[PDB]
Order: sequence, then C-alpha cells, then structure tokens
Amino acid sequence: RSRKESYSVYVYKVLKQVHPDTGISSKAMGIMNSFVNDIFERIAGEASRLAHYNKRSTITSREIQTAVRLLLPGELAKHAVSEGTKAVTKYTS
Amino acid sequence: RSRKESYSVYVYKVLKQVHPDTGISSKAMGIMNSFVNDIFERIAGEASRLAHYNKRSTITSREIQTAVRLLLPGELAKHAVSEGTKAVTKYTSA
Amino acid sequence: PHRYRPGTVALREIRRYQKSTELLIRKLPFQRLVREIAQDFKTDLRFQSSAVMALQEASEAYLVGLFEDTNLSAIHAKRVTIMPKDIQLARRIRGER
Amino acid sequence: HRYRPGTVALREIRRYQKSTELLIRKLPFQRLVREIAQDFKTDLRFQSSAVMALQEASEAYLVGLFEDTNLSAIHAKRVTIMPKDIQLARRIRGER
Amino acid sequence: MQIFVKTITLEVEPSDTIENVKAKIQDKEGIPPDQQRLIFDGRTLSDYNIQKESTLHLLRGC
Amino acid sequence: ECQCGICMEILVEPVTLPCNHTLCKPCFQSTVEKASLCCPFCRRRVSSWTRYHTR
Amino acid sequence: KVLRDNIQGITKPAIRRLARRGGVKRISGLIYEETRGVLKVFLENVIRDAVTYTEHAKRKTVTAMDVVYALKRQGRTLYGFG
Amino acid sequence: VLRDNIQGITKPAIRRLARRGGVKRISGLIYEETRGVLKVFLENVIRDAVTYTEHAKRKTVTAMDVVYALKRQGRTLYGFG
Amino acid sequence: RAKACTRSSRAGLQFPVGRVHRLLRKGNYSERVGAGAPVYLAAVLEYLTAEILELAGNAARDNKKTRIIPRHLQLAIRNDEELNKLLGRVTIAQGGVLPNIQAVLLPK
Amino acid sequence: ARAKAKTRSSRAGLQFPVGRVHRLLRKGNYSERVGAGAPVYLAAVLEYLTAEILELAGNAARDNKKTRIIPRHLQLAIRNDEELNKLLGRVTIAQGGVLPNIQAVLLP
Amino acid sequence: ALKRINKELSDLARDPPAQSSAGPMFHWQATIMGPNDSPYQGGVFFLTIHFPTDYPFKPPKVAFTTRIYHPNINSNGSICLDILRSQWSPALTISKVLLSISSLLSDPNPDDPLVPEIARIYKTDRDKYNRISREWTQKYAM
DNA sequence: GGAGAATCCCGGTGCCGAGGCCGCTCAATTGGTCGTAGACAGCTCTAGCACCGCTTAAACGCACGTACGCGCTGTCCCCCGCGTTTTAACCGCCAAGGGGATTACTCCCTAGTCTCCAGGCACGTGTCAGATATATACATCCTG
DNA sequence: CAGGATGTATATATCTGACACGTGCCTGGAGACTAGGGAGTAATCCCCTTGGCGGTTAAAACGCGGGGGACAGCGCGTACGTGCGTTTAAGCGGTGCTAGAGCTGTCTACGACCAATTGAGCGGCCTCGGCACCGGGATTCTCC
Ligand SMILES: [Zn+2]
Repeated sequence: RSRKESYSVYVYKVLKQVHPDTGISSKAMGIMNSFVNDIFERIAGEASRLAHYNKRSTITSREIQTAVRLLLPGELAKHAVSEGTKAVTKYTS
Repeated sequence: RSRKESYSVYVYKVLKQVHPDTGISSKAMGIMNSFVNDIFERIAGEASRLAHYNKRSTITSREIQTAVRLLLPGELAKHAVSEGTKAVTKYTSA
Repeated sequence: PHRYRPGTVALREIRRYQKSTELLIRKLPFQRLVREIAQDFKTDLRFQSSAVMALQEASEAYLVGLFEDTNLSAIHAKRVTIMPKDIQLARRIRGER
Repeated sequence: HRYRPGTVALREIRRYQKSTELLIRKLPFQRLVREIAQDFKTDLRFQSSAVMALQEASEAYLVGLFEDTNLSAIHAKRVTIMPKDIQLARRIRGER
Repeated sequence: MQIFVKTITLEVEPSDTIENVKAKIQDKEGIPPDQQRLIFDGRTLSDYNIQKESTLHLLRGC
Repeated sequence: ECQCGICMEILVEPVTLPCNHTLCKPCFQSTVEKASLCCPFCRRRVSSWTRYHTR
Repeated sequence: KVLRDNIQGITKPAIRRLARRGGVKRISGLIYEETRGVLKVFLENVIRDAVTYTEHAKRKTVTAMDVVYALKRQGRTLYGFG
Repeated sequence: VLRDNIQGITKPAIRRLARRGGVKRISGLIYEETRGVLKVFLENVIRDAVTYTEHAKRKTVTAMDVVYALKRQGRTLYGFG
Repeated sequence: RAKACTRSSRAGLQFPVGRVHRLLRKGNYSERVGAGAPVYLAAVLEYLTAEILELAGNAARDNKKTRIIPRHLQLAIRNDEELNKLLGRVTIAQGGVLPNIQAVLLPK
Repeated sequence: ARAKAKTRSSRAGLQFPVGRVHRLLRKGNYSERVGAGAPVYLAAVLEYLTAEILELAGNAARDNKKTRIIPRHLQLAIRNDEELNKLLGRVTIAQGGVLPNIQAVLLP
Repeated sequence: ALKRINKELSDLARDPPAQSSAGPMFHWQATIMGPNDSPYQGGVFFLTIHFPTDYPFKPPKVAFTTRIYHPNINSNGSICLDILRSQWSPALTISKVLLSISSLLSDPNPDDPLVPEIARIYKTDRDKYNRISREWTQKYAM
C-alpha cells in the first residue's frame, strides 16, 4: 500500500479557477502531471547548476529567478517572474 | 592563491605512455582537461539518474557500467567496459 | 462514370488524417517488429502493453516529423513528389546520420 | 591573363579549409558584441577570452550553417547558394 | 531614548506598555498590532529593561 | 461615459477590454499587474489577451 | 527466433497514410523501403537503451518507464505515460 | 552609445566563411540574411551570458559565463576551462 | 496549540508548497534549501499550468466541446509560439498534428 | 609509519587519480554515498578514452609530419573516427577548423 | 485615488450603511450595531479603518475595536475574512463589507477561526456560544 | 604543349613555449567503529503470454491515363576575377581606475526533532458528456 | 455556369461508462524549539579593462568585363493515384496458465566519519629546441 502523489487536485483547482465550467479527460491529467514534473526537473536542475557555479550551497529566490529567466522565453518569462515575486512578497509579509 | 586543479599531469603521463616522443601544446592540454571534465560530468549525471530511478542511494561500479553503455557507442563502449571491469577486478584483488 | 482527378483524394486524405489522433500502424505487426528487434540485444524479453503503445506513439511522431521535413525539402526542390533523396537530405541536415 | 571563374574559388576553399585562423575582424566583431549587449545591461564590461570564445562559437555556427545550405543548394541541382536554401536549412534544423 | 525595530524610529520612552507601542506602529504604518510579536502586551518597556537605541524585533493571519 | 470605470477621471488613451469594458490607460496598465490579472467588472481573464495585444 | 519478415509488417498503405498525416501530396515507389529502414534504425536505437535500463533494473520485462527514460535521454521526452 | 555595427561583418568575411564551409558560388542576397542570422544567434547567446553574469552580481562578462551560455544551448565549447 | 494554515494559503496559491519543499529536499539537489524557493517554484508552476489550461479551454470551446483532451492540449501548445518553443522537443500522446498544408500543393 | 602509501590507481595499475575522482564524486551532490569500485571504474573509463583520443591525435600528427599535438590535430582525429564523431557531434573545439572535403558536384 | 475614496464616501453619505456606520482621510472610524436575532443584538461595535495608498486595488486595514466573543475575531479585533485577505476586489463597496461582517457575526466560521477555543465552543455547544457572546456584548458593546 | 602563377620543400636563424628541478603543504591514505542500505529468502497474484474462433475492414493486385519528372535549348544577367584606390584594423605604448578576489565576523536562516491533525489518497457512486445511428441539409468536384 | 454524384456537417435518440462526488483513514505538513554554520557586509589590494595615440599596411570598397549558369520553355515518356474485385491476417473475445513483479522480514558487509600521518602536485624557476619565418630552387596546374 504505497501512497503515490501527483498534482491532479491542484491542476483541477486551477482549471476551475480559469474555466469554472470545463472538464478534463483522465489521460489529459496524466499529460499535465508529466508536464509539471518535467518543468520542475528542469528548473531544479538549472538552480542546482547555478548554485554549483556560484560556489554556493543554498537555493534561494535568486537562483530560481535566474533559472526561470534562462528557461522561459520572451514575454512568458516576464509574467512568470512577476508572479513569483508577488508570491514571495505575500509570503514574506 | 586559489590552487586550481586539473588533469594536466595525468594526461601528460598517459601521452608519454602512448607516444614517448611526442609533445603537446598548452592549449591542447586545456582542451583535454575540458573533454575530461565533460565526460566525467556526463557519466556522473547518468549514474545519479540511474540510482534515483532504481530508488537507490549508493552509486556503485554497476551503475557506472550502465552509464558507460548508455553514453559510449558500440565498440568504444565495449572496450571501455572491458577496461573498467579489468581495473575493478585488479583493485579488488589488491 | 464518376472518376475524381488525381490529387483531390490525396487532399481529402490529408485533411482527414491531420484531424484525427488514432495510431496509423497495426498493433500486432508493430509488436512483432518490436519483439524481433529486441530479441538480439537480449533474448526471452517481455513487454508491457503500455510500453509498446509508448514506442508506437514515439515512432509515429518521429515519422510524421520526418515526413514534414522531407516534404519541405522536396517542395524546395521545385517538385511535388517525395523521393528518397529528400529523406536522405532531411536526415543529413538534422544530424541523424 | 585571367583564370576561368571558380578555380580561384576552389583554391581559396582549399586554403581556408586547411587553416584554423579566425575569419572575422576582431575589432568590428567586438563592437557588434558590445552593441548587442547594450540592450540587456548598460555599461557592461567584457573579458578578452570571453569575446574570443564568442567569436569562435559564432564562426563555428556559421560554418555549419553554410555547410547545410550548400548541401541543400546541391540537392536543388545548382551550385549557387540562395537565401531560400539558408531558410530551408534553418527550418529543418528547427531553429525557426 | 531611541528604539529600533527589526521599522519606525524612534518611539516612546521606556515607560509605556507594549500595547501602546503596537497601536502607535499600527497607526503610523498600517501593520496590525498582533503582527507579529515582540522579540528581543502586559509588560512595559521598563519591565523588559529597554534602554536607548535598543534593537527590538516585531501572528496567525489568514 | 467619457470617464474611466475605475479612476472616474478623463479617459486618456482608452483601452478596450475583450469583455466590452472601457478603462483609461493609467488604470488599465495598473490593473494589468495590480491584483489578480482578471477583469474587476465581470471576472474576465485577460492575461492571454494582454500578451496578444502587447505585441 | 522471430523471423525478419516483421519489417514488412509496416504496410505500404500504412506508410502512405503516415505521409498523408505528414502532409505529403504524392509518394515515389522507392520511399517504402527507405522509410522502413529509418523506422528500424530508430527503433533499434530506442530499444538498445530500453533493454539496458531493464537489465540494470535486474528485471525480465520492459516497463513503460524504461521506454520513457530512453526517449528522454535522446531529447524526445514523451507525455502521457508517467 | 553606438549603432550600425552589424555592417562590420564585411562581404569578404562572409565569403571567407562560406568558402571554409565549402561553397563554390554565392548569390548576392546571402549577405543580409547571414547578418540577420548571426545577429539572432549572438542575441540568444549574449542574453544567457548576461543573465549568468548579473546573477553572480558583477559587471564583467567572463569566458566561463559564455561557456555556460553555450553549454545550455547544446553547443559545448572546449578550450576555455 | 494554534490554528494551522497552509503555506499555499499564506501565499494565496493553489500548488502544495510543502510537497514542493519535500521534493526539493528529497531530490538531492542541494544540501540546504531556502525558505522562499518552494514558494517561488510553486507560483511559477501554477502560472504555467494556468497559462496552458486557458489556451486548452479556448481551443475546446472553439471546437464546441466541454472536456479538455490531448488533441486540445496539442493544439494549444502548437498554436502559441512561446509554449511551442518551450516544448519543441516534447511529444504528446494522442495529440495529433497541427493542420496545415503548403500553398504550393493546393490546386491552381 | 603505518604502511607504504600506495595509491588505488597503483593498485589497479591506473594513471588517473582515484582519490581525486572519489572526492569529486562525493563533493558533486550526485548521491548520498559512493561505492568503493565506482571511482576506480570511472578512472579506468576516462583513462581509456583519453588514451584512444591521444593515439588518434598522434597518428594524425605523424601523418602531418609534426611532433606536437595541436587543436587542429585533435579536430582531425575526432572528425575522422566515426565513434568519437558520434560521441562529440555537438562539441566545438577552438582552433579546430573543418574536415577538408569537397562535394563531387563542385569539381570540374 | 483620493477621489475614489471621496466618491465612495459621498456615495456612502448618499446611502447610509443601515444599522452600521463608518467614516473619518486614510483613518476612518466604523461603528456598527448588533444584528437582529443575534447574541450580539443591541450592542454597538466600533471598528478601525486604515486606507493604504492602493485603494481600491488593495483592501483597507480594518479591524474590530470593541471586545467581542466571536471565533473569527481575535482579542485585538483582527478580522479573518476572504474579501479582506483574498476575495478583495475594487468592484465592491465598504457597505458590502459591513454586511458580510454582520453575517459573520451572525454565522461564525469554525473551520478557519481566529480563536480556536471560541470556535470549539461554537461548534460543540451553540447555546454556550450564544450565552457567552451575549454576556460579552452586554459587558463591552453595551 | 610552353608561360606563368602558385605551391611545396629545403636551409639557416632565433625565439619562446614545452620540458625539467625544488620545496611543502594539503589532499591523499590507513585504521576503527556503527548505523544501515542493500542483498537474500519467501510468499502472493497480477499481468503477460499463448490460444481459438468468427468478422470483416484492410491489405493486395491489376488497368489505365494523366499529370508530373526530366531532358534540351536560348538567354541573359549577375556573379566572379581583376585592378586601383581608400581606410580602418592592428600592434605598440601608456595611464586611470572600477571592479574582482580575500579576509573577519557575526548573525540570522535553516537543519533537526516532537507532537498533532487534516488534506489527500483508495474507494464507492450516479449521472452526464460523448458516440453511435440515422435522417436531414449543405458544400465540393467534375464533366459537360 | 449547372446539376448530379459524393462526401460531409448537423439535429435528435438512446446508450454507456468516465468522471465529478462522497467517505474512512493516515502520514506528511505545520509548529515550537535549539544550535550551528552560510552568507551578507566592509575594507583592502591589485589587476585586468577601458581609453587613447601614432605609424603601417593589409584588408576592404569600386568598378569594369565577360561568361556561365539559373531560369522559363517545351516535348515526351512513365509511373503512380484511383477505382474495383479478391484474399487475409488484424481484431475481439475469451479462456487458461504461470513467471516474474512486488512486498515483507532478517542480517551483514560496508561506507561515512573521525583521528593521525605524509608525500605528489602546484607553483616557481629554469634550459633548450620545434617551429615560425625568409630566401630560393623544383614541381604542378591552368590556360590558349
Ligand atoms: Zn482610470
């Protein structure tokens, strides 16, 4: 009885926030989970590489900001960095 | 006074063992160091991914064998695996 | 009688198959091919149906991409018929050979 | 006295494919690099080794692209490379 | 005296309760008095023996 | 109707929301990144519209 | 010992409909061998990684995750199988 | 400030690059397209290089930063550590 | 003790900040992990998921359907330039292809 | 005065530093713990690859009537060998040039 | 944004907020009456208002200043309400906020309270909650 | 086949980058000990493999005729080769200094443990969006 | 341009099973806490970068001539799409078997960790010779 974890619940919540009256197929949820895991792995690997390059040992908002700027292209990165800073601001406040 | 480390001495030793009467440029040594670092990073990353996939926590020679088989193609991979197995056998005997 | 001029049926087939998402190869011969290919690396191997489906999906996507590239190359050659020269050029340019 | 067209092109191909010298002028290349970098952070400073590495990478990339576009032009049954060949090569390689 | 918050400088002498200082901070900045705590209500600045230019540090909001 | 729906000031460089809402350029370019990336009037999401019309 | 005739299992109409999905107008007759050669090369490359993943796992069957890892290591990440 | 530095890539320089690439004959329109392609490539590399530099909080772009920017695009470069 | 409030609620997010932190500290990415790093990462992931889902829903509603399918996901990804560039080397199962025909092949 | 210091490379008859490889492994955040034979195997593989590359470069240099190995020789050796070419198809070498070849169509 | 504050104030002057009341321009004093058929009925409750320089894009700093027995209000008078923390929107008036506050006084939320003990009392013994709330309304609000 | 223009090679020269010598210290080794990850036995059962049988849509094979691939030809313009003129790269030299690398230190942030609980997981469930069927209108092509 | 042959989208019916919903429980997230070390900050030193200058000259831009190759055109052969009639394994479904995946429970070799020791590589500091260079003779390719 191993409890396996995914992002299905949170993906469903975000879907309800965006389109309150739209469903999603079960296989599409697997695709969304794979996408989330892939993006998480990419960002974590880039942050780890940045930390190693700077001879540091801690991962902060600076490393993730740099990784997001490196990965996401163009206007997509601008909004993403804006969202992350706002979330940090509320959490710190 | 950062005592930077590289593989220049060992590369020179291997070069002398292969061709006893051949020189090497300084820039060529840097290229060899970069190549060695790149290959080491590739193999270490592949072994770490294998260990994570198999839900392990120890990187052993068995993982490195699979990493070499994944990275090096064909005859080169076969020769590398043979050399590594021979070296590990000799080290264990010693 | 009734006889469509050549090309129109090809265009309607393109429209049909660019709108569907089904697999375009037969499962049993694909499985036989996969088992034949895998039998020389190691014998008496077993496969999951999910693994076979993933292999078929990847192979079909790769072939569709290759066909798009070779169609673009053939059109660049001021032609409309694909030939193995175009496929070889696409493979060479994409660094697969 | 004049050579027939293309012979000096072949001889200079032989000359350049054997030498490893850099084919772009360092001063204008560095000016271009600094001009491009002006659009990200102002009053930036560069290392000579960094500029040389950028030049090496740029030359290698352009040589590869020219090889691919020459291959495409030959495939089109002609010897004169045209911008459509470069566009096809870049599109096939996935750069655009 | 002087008081530092770890931020509004300066504040009252070591004679007022922490509630009054929290209310003053809330009025001057908008941060709630209960946000977040006192690190270094009923006790006063003299009870904690807070001298001049002392370094003080300022919840379950939801 | 010449005033903005939020600021109640003169519409300077009016911006048309996809949900038929009219608001001035200061208020629009403030509410783009102000609170929720959503429309205050009818909760119409505009992030994709904003990205499309920025270029 | 599975025969080598299975490469012919990829039928000419199947290749033609794959080309149709790819956007091909018409196909030369010589293509149907080049395409199945390319497909077999690609499948050999992917399976060579899948089988060694399974062997390192000390298993006897090939899971879907082995194929996913093999495709990912070739820069061909696949979604929909975990 | 400065501008119009892209013209520093002269027609003979482009011709030499093409000859090294193995091109016998060159059309007249190749030069502007080569300028554009090189500009795009340099912008893509320099963007990542500048991001790497400004992450480390320094005003000097280094060979290691350029190497990292090239490596993250799958075009690893040797000879610079 | 006291009322328990989740870090996602503190940041007003939807993704699990605690789960993200656990994955970071279990993935052997660094010896120590900063406090705001899981928050920033969860925010970025939530934004990306919302961006993809909005386009998928628009594609589905343009197709007069109410459930999002891998075909809709593929159409949404391949129609946006930024998402296409981000996922240029990604294959979606049961996604199909973007319908387009070269103008040369059309009859004239 | 415990024992004569003999390196693990000397035990295995290798050249690359097994101790340095082990230190780099345990300092590289690759895993919690490192096996005993892993550094030895990795050093052996690296030594074999370097030996092969140096042999090819030396043969190329002697075919060029030279005694010093240069990046041009390294590039020629790497591009000539199919195995090394496939291994390093995405690798750029400074001062390497190109492999000399002209298409038969261009020849008169 | 001062005009928006005044316009809302002018509209609030035009439309009094029923039993509740508010007004001063960043610091305003809000006085509300006990909702009908409630333990707090009859008592008058005072509230504080701080206007940040982001209205109406940021909710005002609003808290209770009258001692009360309510799970969703702490001893310092802070308020646990979505429209003040999460559901804030520039398309609502302060009168709607007052009505929601009155509803919360009539209908406390034990799932996400500010005083866990009062929430436990409300969830377990509703009569005890009503009695203690009425007692505290008489002692402080009255 | 000869002229000429370039290309390769041999010889003398000088330099400067490759090769060799000397601390010494820090990174390598050796030896103990202990918690534990991993190796192994053992039991369970789920999924993979193999089979049979009936349906049938898909694959296969043939005819043709038509549209396309390819060869030939005129042209013609533009691109290459050349020379003359123009200019900016470059090597050398010097100077100013902003900024990169280290040290101290201290302090604040994060690891670690304990205790508690609630949000998510595995599991029922019913209903509702999608599919199939069939009769419509509607658009497309094609041969006249 | 028109009407018929032929797909093709659509409305409505009814099925059906997939997913949005509800529930017991459990373990991973949250909280309070202490301690320790990672890093933020200042100050400092010096070093590589920026900037300038002047003489050289090799490189770049202009321009003219001509020839050759890209291109439109044309004619012709052929091969491939399109249709129709004839096989055939794919597919479903169903059954049955069993090997290997997955798990739990023990137990031990072993790898992290600390203490103690010492010598190999880094840095410096040299010496010389591999090679760049320059002039000249011999060879070769290209063109008329
Ligand atoms: Zn406005």
